[PDB]
Amino acid sequence: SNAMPLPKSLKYGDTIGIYSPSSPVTYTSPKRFERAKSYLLQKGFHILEGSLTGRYDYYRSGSIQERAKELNALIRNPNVSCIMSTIGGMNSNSLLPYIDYDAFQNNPKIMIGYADATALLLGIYAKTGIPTFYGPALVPSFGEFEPFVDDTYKYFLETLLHDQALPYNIKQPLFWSDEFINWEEKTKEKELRPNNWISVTNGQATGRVIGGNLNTIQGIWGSPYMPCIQEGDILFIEDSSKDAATIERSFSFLKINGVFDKVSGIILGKHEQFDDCGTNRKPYEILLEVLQNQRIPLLADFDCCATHPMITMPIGVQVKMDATNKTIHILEKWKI
Amino acid sequence: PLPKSLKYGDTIGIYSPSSPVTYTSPKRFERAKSYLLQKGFHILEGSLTGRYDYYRSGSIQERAKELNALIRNPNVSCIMSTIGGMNSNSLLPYIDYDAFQNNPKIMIGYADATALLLGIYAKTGIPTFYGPALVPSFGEFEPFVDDTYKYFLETLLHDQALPYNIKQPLFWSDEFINWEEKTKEKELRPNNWISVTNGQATGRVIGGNLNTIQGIWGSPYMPCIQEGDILFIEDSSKDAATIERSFSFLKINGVFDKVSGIILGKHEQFDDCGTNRKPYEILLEVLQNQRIPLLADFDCCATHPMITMPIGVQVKMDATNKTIHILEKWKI
Ligand SMILES: C[C@H](N)C(=O)NS(=O)(=O)OC[C@H]1O[C@@H](n2cnc3c(N)ncnc32)[C@H](O)[C@@H]1O
Ligand SMILES: C[C@H](N)C(=O)NS(=O)(=O)OC[C@H]1O[C@@H](n2cnc3c(N)ncnc32)[C@H](O)[C@@H]1O
Repeated sequence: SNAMPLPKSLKYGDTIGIYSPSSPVTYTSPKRFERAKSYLLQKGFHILEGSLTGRYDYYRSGSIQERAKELNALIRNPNVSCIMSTIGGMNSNSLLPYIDYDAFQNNPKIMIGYADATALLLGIYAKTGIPTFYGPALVPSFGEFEPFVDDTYKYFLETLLHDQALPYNIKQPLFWSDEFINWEEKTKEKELRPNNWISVTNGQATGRVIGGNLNTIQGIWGSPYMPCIQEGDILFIEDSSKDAATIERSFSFLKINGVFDKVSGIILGKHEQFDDCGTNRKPYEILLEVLQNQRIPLLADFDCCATHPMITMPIGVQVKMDATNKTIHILEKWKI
Repeated sequence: PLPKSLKYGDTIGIYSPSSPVTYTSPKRFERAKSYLLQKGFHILEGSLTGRYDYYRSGSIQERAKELNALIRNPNVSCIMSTIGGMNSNSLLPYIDYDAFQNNPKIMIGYADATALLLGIYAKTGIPTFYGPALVPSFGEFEPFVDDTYKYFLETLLHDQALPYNIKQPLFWSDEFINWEEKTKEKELRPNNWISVTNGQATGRVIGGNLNTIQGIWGSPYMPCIQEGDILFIEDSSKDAATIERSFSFLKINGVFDKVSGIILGKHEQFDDCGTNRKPYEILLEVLQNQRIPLLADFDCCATHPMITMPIGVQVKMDATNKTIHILEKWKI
């Protein structure tokens, strides 16, 4: 494709602006928040704390307007190179009418996070055409204790700071965990589980990658903030800390919307703490029942989700997925 | 095309499009059947009755087959879900919409069954009914079951002249007791419908369970919301964070630029996350002072008793004076 506007690569010493578009984690998990800030500051970055840092409004950090103001102040700040959510929740989609998309277009930045922040990552991409990044959120990702934080950090740097020739291979982490331990304070080492990606349905696909947190997508679907899925796209989806009933509903939502008629392939994230409801079924098994007799190449248990460690994935650029050989390559530039 | 009114001596077919309640809550199930049998309706038990597949009654295919057998049965005049859950939307590609259109019947239920009520209406243009599901609604103990049943007759069985006035119950309950077995009387909560934003509106009513709508939005099974429609929405047993997301989902989809009025159901067991905010207040924040007539705490949701509401027909609402009238025929 033609060259297009892209955000500048991260540099050592850059300022990362943090915001809380949903849950008030900087108030309710202060130890993990301070540890995450300290992790990035020790690496040499600066943190600009958004205006709702340390505030509390129960399930959220502040009103819809206050949250949009917090993010906009970062978007408008020429000194901020990267805008990172603190954590998700459920309420990022409330901000969408109020975001200064023109200011973001004027001065594109690296916009990164995951989970509920998908509303914003996809909304900015839909409105501006600037790739956004499914990747670390400050508290969950950078407040993780060693060792996994260091793997997350390495992938973050490799994708956002280092020069990469194309095609850029996204390597499989060697070890992983989803254990529900060590949130504020560490009580034992997480298990270093040997990692694998899963060749659910063989084949290859090449196309623009679209997606993120599937549950969250259902809060933006049909609006101007959801990029339209096009023939040949590769669908990236993950859910975390849900159950079999919920994810069947979301998979059937995609099916009845025709999404599976369009896409060339599917990348499915690991599903942190999945509740199978007694079925013993894996998330991909439920998805494949919904697919019925339609064969689609599918690579599952991809490490770009709430499990540790986490890959940083550009969204809105061409990718090659090889479900048979379990490879993912980025084929188009995502930063300058 | 309209369905025929229910009559005493008719057969109600029951199906389980999601949770396997006929297996998991057998006392309430049996009570519900017995209530309707004594009133004078036969019950035809769908093919998944008594089956168990964990969070669901059976496979996608088996659930579609269960419902289709009822659609295709000329002896059935009313098709009623047993209960909701999460997974009715899985059936939508597989339903025999043409058989339904060719021989319309009363389709009733609530909650997750919204996917099917709206899908049937979208595909066939035949009104469907937001109203009782067998086990939650008719397995309720006295007193509230009796009022739900009165409402059910008023919409489905009685010869009703237009306009059809939908009247507020005197008392309600959302109390989390007396599911399988009765232990105490439910407290009688005095009722009020709430004039949140004054005004009047007349238009086609569209909606149901809001959480469930997000599982069918954008598909051929979601009827297009049109300028002037009245939006009927409820959520049940959720929290402030969930409903903010759902209200904002409507907002960014332009729904509030189209609709002439909103009817908001009560919110059973609402978890306000410590905020002391009501559901309507969260909707008001989302609306940002856009003046849309809004009548809240409407009794067509998971609270008891329940109104049976036609969907897809013209309605007149007065939020100020707390009235709802159905203006267009919904049955023969
Ligand atoms: C905070 C909000 N309810 C939430 O779950 N946000 S989130 O989905 O973005 O959280 C990301 C991940 O952080 C972790 N997490 C969030 N809050 C947690 C807590 N209080 N304790 C343990 N893990 C938590 C889980 O891995 C979760 O999937
Ligand atoms: C069964 C499925 N998880 C569910 O909640 N289905 S439903 O949303 O349609 O349920 C309708 C209503 O039945 C009631 N309910 C369902 N299962 C129940 C149970 N096991 N105990 C108490 N009430 C229940 C609640 O009023 C609920 O809002």
